[PDB]
Amino acid sequence: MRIQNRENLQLFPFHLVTNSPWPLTTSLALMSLALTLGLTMHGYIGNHLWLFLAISLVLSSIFLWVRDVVIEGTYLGDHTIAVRKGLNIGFMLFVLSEILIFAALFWSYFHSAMGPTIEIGCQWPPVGITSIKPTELPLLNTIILLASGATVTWAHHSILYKDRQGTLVGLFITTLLIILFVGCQVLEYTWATFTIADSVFGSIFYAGTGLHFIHMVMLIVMLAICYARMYFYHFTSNHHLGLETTILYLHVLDIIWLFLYIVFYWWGC
Amino acid sequence: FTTVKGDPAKAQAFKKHLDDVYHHSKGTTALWKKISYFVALPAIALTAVNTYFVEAEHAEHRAHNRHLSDEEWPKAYPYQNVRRVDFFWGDGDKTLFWNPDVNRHVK
Amino acid sequence: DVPTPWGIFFQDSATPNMEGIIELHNNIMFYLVLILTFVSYILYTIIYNYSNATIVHKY
Amino acid sequence: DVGPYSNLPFKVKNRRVPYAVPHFLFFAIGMGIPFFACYVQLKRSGSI
Amino acid sequence: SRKLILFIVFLALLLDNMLLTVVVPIVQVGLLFASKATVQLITNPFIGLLTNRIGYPIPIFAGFCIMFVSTIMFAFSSSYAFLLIARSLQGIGSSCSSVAGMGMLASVYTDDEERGNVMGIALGGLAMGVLVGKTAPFLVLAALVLLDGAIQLFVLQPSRVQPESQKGTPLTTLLKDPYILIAAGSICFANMGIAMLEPALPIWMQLGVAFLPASISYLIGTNIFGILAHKMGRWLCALLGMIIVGVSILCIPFAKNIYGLIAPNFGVGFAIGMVDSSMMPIMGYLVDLRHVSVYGSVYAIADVAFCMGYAIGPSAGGAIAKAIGFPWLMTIIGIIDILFAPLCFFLRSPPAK
Amino acid sequence: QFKTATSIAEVEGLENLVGPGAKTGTVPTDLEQATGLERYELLGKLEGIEVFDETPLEAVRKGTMKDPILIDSYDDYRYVGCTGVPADSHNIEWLKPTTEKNARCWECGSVYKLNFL
Amino acid sequence: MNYINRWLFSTNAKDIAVLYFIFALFCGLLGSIMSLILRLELSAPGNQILMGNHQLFNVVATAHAVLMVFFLVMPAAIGFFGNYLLPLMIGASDMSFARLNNISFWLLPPALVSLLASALIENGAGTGWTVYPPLAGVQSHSGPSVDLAIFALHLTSISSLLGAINFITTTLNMRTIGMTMSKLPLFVWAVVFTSILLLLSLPVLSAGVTLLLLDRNFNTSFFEPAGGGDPILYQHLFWFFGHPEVYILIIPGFGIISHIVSTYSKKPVFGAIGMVYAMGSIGFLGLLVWSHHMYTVGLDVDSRAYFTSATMVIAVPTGIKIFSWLATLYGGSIRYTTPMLYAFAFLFLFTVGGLSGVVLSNASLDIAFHDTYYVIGHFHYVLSLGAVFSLFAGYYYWSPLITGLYYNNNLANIQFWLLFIGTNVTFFPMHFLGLNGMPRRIPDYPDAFAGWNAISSFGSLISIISVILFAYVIYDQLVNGLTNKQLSTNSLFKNPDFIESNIIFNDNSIKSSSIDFLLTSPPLPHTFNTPAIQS
Amino acid sequence: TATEKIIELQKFYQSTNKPIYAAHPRSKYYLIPYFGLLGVSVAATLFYTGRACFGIKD
Amino acid sequence: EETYEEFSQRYEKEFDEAYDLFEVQRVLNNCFSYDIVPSPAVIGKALNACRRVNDYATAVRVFEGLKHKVETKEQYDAYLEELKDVREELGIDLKEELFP
Ligand code: HEA
Ligand code: HEA
Ligand SMILES: [Cu+2]
Ligand SMILES: [Zn+2]
Repeated sequence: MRIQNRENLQLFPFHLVTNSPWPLTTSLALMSLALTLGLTMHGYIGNHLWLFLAISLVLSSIFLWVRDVVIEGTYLGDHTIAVRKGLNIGFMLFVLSEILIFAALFWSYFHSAMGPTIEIGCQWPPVGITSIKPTELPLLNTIILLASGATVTWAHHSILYKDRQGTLVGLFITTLLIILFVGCQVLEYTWATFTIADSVFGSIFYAGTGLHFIHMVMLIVMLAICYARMYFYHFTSNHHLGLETTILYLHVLDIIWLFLYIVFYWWGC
Repeated sequence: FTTVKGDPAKAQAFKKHLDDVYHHSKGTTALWKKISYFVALPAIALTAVNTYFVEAEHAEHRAHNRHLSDEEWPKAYPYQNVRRVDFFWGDGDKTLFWNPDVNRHVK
Repeated sequence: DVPTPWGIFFQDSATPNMEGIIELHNNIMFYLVLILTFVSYILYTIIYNYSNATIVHKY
Repeated sequence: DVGPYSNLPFKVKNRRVPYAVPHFLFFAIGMGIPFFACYVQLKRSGSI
Repeated sequence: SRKLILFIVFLALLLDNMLLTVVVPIVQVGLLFASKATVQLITNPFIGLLTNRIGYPIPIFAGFCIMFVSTIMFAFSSSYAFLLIARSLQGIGSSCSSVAGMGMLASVYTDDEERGNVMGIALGGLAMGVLVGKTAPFLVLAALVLLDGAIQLFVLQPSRVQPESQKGTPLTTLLKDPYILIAAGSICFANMGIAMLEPALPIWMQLGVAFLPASISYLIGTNIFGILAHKMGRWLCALLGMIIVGVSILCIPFAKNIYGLIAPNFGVGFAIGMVDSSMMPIMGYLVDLRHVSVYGSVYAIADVAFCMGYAIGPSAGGAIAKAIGFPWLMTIIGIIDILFAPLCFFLRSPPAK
Repeated sequence: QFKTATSIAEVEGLENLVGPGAKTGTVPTDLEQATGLERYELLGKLEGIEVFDETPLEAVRKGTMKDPILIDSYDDYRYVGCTGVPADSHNIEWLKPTTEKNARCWECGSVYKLNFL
Repeated sequence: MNYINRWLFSTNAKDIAVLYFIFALFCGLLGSIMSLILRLELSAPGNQILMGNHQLFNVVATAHAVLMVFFLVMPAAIGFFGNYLLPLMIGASDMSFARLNNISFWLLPPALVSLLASALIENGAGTGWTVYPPLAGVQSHSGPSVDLAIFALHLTSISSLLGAINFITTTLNMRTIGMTMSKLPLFVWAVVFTSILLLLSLPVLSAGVTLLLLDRNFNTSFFEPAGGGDPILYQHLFWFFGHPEVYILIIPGFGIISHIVSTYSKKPVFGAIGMVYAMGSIGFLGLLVWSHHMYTVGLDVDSRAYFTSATMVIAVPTGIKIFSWLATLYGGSIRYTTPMLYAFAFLFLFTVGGLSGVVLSNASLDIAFHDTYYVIGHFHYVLSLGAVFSLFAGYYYWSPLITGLYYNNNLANIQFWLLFIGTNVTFFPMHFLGLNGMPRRIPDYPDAFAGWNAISSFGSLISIISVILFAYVIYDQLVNGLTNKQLSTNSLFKNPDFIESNIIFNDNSIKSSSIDFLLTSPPLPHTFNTPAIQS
Repeated sequence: TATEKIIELQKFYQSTNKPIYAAHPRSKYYLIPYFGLLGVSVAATLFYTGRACFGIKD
Repeated sequence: EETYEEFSQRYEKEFDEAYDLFEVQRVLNNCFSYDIVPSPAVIGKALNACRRVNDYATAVRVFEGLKHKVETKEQYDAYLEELKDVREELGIDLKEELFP
């Protein structure tokens, strides 16, 4: 603190955010989304182009937050060692919360799998519902996920050895190795024999493997913004926190898929 | 006041931890390329070639399950097509993903 | 049986299970009355003795 | 301008309409809304 | 009814690992740390013969009382000889409780599919003691549960000595069988590595966060793979478990930081859970296929194979760490654990008798 | 926006901390791309100078009014928490020394003076 | 434009707490008028104010539950006292994620609109607070009412999760120079231990509510027993949220009481480490018990015995806190100011309302008390007399420091005595009505239950008068509040000692154990330029 | 000039005298449609929640 | 853990080194905050300490605190028949002789 011209710079390593308008606009978009989804499902509106505006405005509101998160870190230069630790602790406490939604859905499976009622004749997958064979396309998705978990390790170990062509190629291969998962799993939802309304079995199978679908669109977006921000020279060899959060998010989804494949697809009796 | 001098023992500690990231990431970078080009690509290739034949032989047992009459479709149990609230998109007897070639609702 | 107008306590029993319920409740109320009386006496001592006092035992 | 009437969202002194009207109307609305709701749902269901 | 036995066995295993592992917050140190495991190893085969004579419920509560009086003698003991005696009685109580409880879960739950699920729930108490403030709430919760157990077992219905209707096979006849020994060796060689890793980890390298991921993964692994092991075959689960234990053990020498141990430790604990809940029901299956159904001595053999690792672990591990070092020790135990895994395929269909 | 620093002796504000540029086809280094309060820590830690101190209060000697403990601040006030001369005897008592008055800690008695830098 | 960038587009943590207070006052007024509507109908036998409508009685009860579990106690105890005091106690400038604080405020006014619009478009939402599956389907409530009411429990959940992550992330790495995490004050520990339960409880509620929505409108049949489901599953997926929730409402109260007991009785708290360990034990043992709300659904005989054992254990850590508060108040000097009156009225009534919880914990005794007014009398002695009293004590403690304007002492004392008398008249004959056998959620009752219902309708009219007097106390605080500091010596934070002279006391006035009461009193916008020092 | 405009835009976002979200000469294209369509999305859910309280359906 | 004969030496040493009125009142305030009453030797040092700093009201208020610390009345009059040559030399008057 006894450096000579110390008064001209901030005396504590924490970020004082400037005034931003986006919290109000996110809430005003969620107001419209909640009321429009509550109303269109019981009449009262009819036209289905207000719900789509509500979802589009929500997603643009998150994108407009993340712009001001990027400019405050690569241009203004206010991300010290403490603020990075705070961001890492923060992201870990959202990954932990997004795991515990799947715990309730797994417990909604074992409360019916072990002990089925009398209305269904006591049997899993019940009579008249042909399940999905796990020696078909649900193998291809698993091997594509295990390969995508291996390709990003070649991308995080090429930004530390200062090789640029070798970070762009790996991220490109991973981005095409998550689009194929969505394309395969939308083909496994059009060639099925049972819907969301055909049992308690068809209702919990499309509600634990449908949240995963929404969670893996987010990796395609987060990897596009990690390829595009590396192409335009924003990443240094020691200060990159966009890659570290996308790597921790991918591996949790791989481990979750390896528990959605032994409990949902293989174990039926 | 007198300026604080810099300890030259905490200076080499920072400059060693930045040159030992360049080192220890020379063999791992070439290893994880070979784990991604020799035991990751033939796996996807073999399983894609297998599943193409497997699920293209099943693509000709579903093209004939469309001109079947309503009296030859498999019998419908209870709990089978729960329509107790009509869906708000289009007709009320169709979900998001709905092909007529595999699925039907017999009245 | 029928409810009574200004009731304070349970209705009358016709089953051994309800008599066991009444006996267990009357067993628990003993210890709860003892604990409430102990706490109330300690607050009474605190109000009567140590209100606006010159000496503070702060150690 | 830091002082004892600086952190509040509403102005209290040196004001055209005196503060009693905005203080009273807040509580009047707060204790008048759930009677309006009961009035509407009573009149929609026949009873007076 | 039948679930209160599961509660009693869960609390018995919890108190087993709590009084074993948690001694420091609540060479001489090598002999004193291993005083419990060797005396448990010696007195385990006697209780298997005793439960055939006097019955199941009495040794459990005798072991609870012996454990309580030995802990309260250990509370105010200063001399070395009395401390050694106190920990010896602590071990001999904890040897009665676990063996008789596991035998009585084997006796009551006769159906094969339910036995794996219930023992998968019951083995989860071996990590809550490792994870475990004031601890006086939890002791009185345990005292209330055992009061319920004593009320149902000894008060409402009278209990005599009542020896069993059938006479079991002796211990040597069980030891002549290859299947029971080769099933026990899987648990022994799986637990040997995690037994030896604990003393050498302060040598190589706060303390609780290194051991926490294994305790997190163990409960999830045992409670999931107790149920799903019936359809998949238990031999395949044992083979995959030994493979993952070996790979995660070799993953440790490449790690060069404290935070890099979190990911392999999960790959330890879940894997050893899938070793346990797969292989401990199937021993009780084998006696129902080849021998006469008395489950005491077989789970005595299983507890012997469990406690051999904790008996032999630190005393040999310190000598090997002084001799060669940590990474070659981890390498040799990992190659041993991988090499054992091919021969667990032999338990697919044993010959009936 | 102006001349770039090389050591923290030539840093008179946020106007001296932009730096040179990276080259086309190279993963950039932190000495080639950093602007704000991040580069100031970087130029401190490659010499040995800790810009953001984390050293607690002096708990060696007491405080007399003739010889008081000097607490350094860039303001006219600084909050000082006393907890004892053997460093945990006194409980936690907070004090505000000022350039016109010294705090004196009603239980143990140490006097604190403010040094304005 | 400066109005917008400072009270609508905000970053400062202390300027959102005042908005939380203004919102909480409104949402605690609305529910209290809704409770007065209920208690004026349950007065004498017959159909008095609502003419024949048994709808618009259940709607009023549901909306009185939601507006004061979710919209009054949590915004006051998290927004007004957590956002304001925790950075000043730990010594930080602002929170770690300020924009998340702004969104955690602004998600609540869209949650009020949907709940108020869940009672005008239709018959309404008379499902109770616990929105049970087979009643809240499409055969009894067929309209946009239940759907818009379970969308008001999503936005509040998002706000609470985003606030809890901010509270945990701030206290880990934004402390001053000389504070480890063993010298923290007790209020910070209370906020941390409620923020961990907010992480570990809310996903289960969100999952259960979303599956109820999918059962209502996308014909999925999770909880319908004609397709292979059970309603009882929802009860599990509700009550795993339900019992953490009721400690979330009470743990931030406890720490507040500790500060008052540490202040106006001039002694430190007896055994602080025991107190933080007791709060940790209470927080941990609120997750391993949830099924004592469901003893009559048809469980096993070996499962009731576990949940009677695991419920009575929670009495052991709470007794440590109560007896430590008595040991703190024992030796020292006590002056009876208006925070310590509410402090003294909290140590007795929480005990009375909590000793009834041991009677209800037994599965044998719950057969006589389930869905009966004994439960209502149990939880009103702890909610209305344990949490609201802590809120009033915290307001009367910290409002001169935040605002800079003092209040009349006499009117505050009259308000306290009116609250005490009216609330003790209201909720005590509910025990007698419960023991005689009056069920819950009934508008009309047999003629035997008349007389006590005449007495419990009298205390509510006493309590509303106390609320109006509280409004006048706030008005007398804001206008001419600079001249209300020489009327009484209550304005002094601590009294002169026996040997301490007045001339010495005027030079050295404030003696404290936290950073709070040494600030200038309007707190500055940027309150720490140079860091604070702790030895 | 080159792809390293990083050493050029860091002298612009510092010393700007405008807020960060409206500093570049491109933020018009993002901020005009967003605030334009938000005032229609909010004004449509305050017309259909007041029309619906009076019982009118579509 | 502290005994009578260590209390009555440590507070004598603390009273024989105060330099201002703040310090005399500080040591006097935490001397009457234990379970041990002060010895007649400690109070005899406190009046000389109040004499060095030249204050009169503190030398009166010491004798008023003894009436509250001491359990009975006989012990209070046993304190006042031994602290008498200290009072009549310095000149300190009690509160009940001034009637203020
Ligand atoms: C407000 C928060 C709150 C609090 C603090 C508590 C406290 C407790 N509650 Fe909970 N409870 C609720 C929230 C809360 N509860 C609510 C809202 C309901 C109504 C349900 C609804 O309809 O949704 C409810 C109802 C309820 C029931 C009845 C459920 C039913 O209707 O059948 C039960 C019974 O098991 C229970 C359990 C307990 C217990 C044992 C405590 C204990 O923690 C009480 C502890 C207090 C003490 C014990 C004082 C300590 C004093 C001592 C000196 C210790 C002395 C030691 C002995 C007594 C041995 N609660
Ligand atoms: C949040 C806790 C809470 C509070 C505060 C209250 C307040 C009151 N409640 Fe209770 N009540 C519940 C908990 C609570 N209640 C719940 C959960 C239900 C629903 C049960 C069900 O749905 O099954 C219920 C329902 C309920 C009913 C309906 C019972 C039923 O229909 O089966 C009744 C009727 O007698 C009743 C009684 C009262 C009364 C007379 C008050 C009065 O006290 C109201 C007067 C209010 C005040 C005295 C406090 C005013 C507060 C402020 C203005 C202070 C603001 C704070 C700051 C300034 C910091 N309540
Ligand atoms: Cu409860
Ligand atoms: Zn001090």
